[PDB]
Amino acid sequence: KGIRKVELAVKWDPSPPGDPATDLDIVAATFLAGDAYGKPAYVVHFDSRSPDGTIYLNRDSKDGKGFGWDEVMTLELNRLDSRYARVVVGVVIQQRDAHRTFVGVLNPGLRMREGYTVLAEDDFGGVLGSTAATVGEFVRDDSGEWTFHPGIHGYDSDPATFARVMGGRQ
Ligand SMILES: [Ca+2]
Ligand SMILES: [Ca+2]
Repeated sequence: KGIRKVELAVKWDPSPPGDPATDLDIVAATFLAGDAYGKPAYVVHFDSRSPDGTIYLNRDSKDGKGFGWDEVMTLELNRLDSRYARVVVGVVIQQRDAHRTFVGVLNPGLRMREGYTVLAEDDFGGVLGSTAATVGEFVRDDSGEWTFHPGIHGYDSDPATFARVMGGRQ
């Protein structure tokens, strides 16, 4: 693809007053060249900074209150050390307060772009029964160029489990 820098943005509307809050989190995982579909080298989310500052959450929301994009993450893929050959991005729905799948989130949406070029948009309509989803993959070849592989894949897991398994091959 020749992808250099990606922004992943996610939006949703809040739960009704008095219901448990709806909280989606963006998470990214990096994988090593010698194990691209295996154990994450590290993960980035609202409670876990990148060790190298190249992938970072720009803003979060714990309730979806607010017009426009509620949570945004930047991935400076060009700057990743060559040891990293694959990055997976995903969205989890927090489960601690209530079992909630994408159909139970009001008007969820995502957008991924490189600069001003939109790469993907989705409403999670293919994963309505899931509690988390991977929403995109980037793979770097021997030429050094990052390719984006679209695809939304649903998971039935909670956030902590998802972060460990989100690299699995599809
Ligand atoms: Ca959140
Ligand atoms: Ca919102």
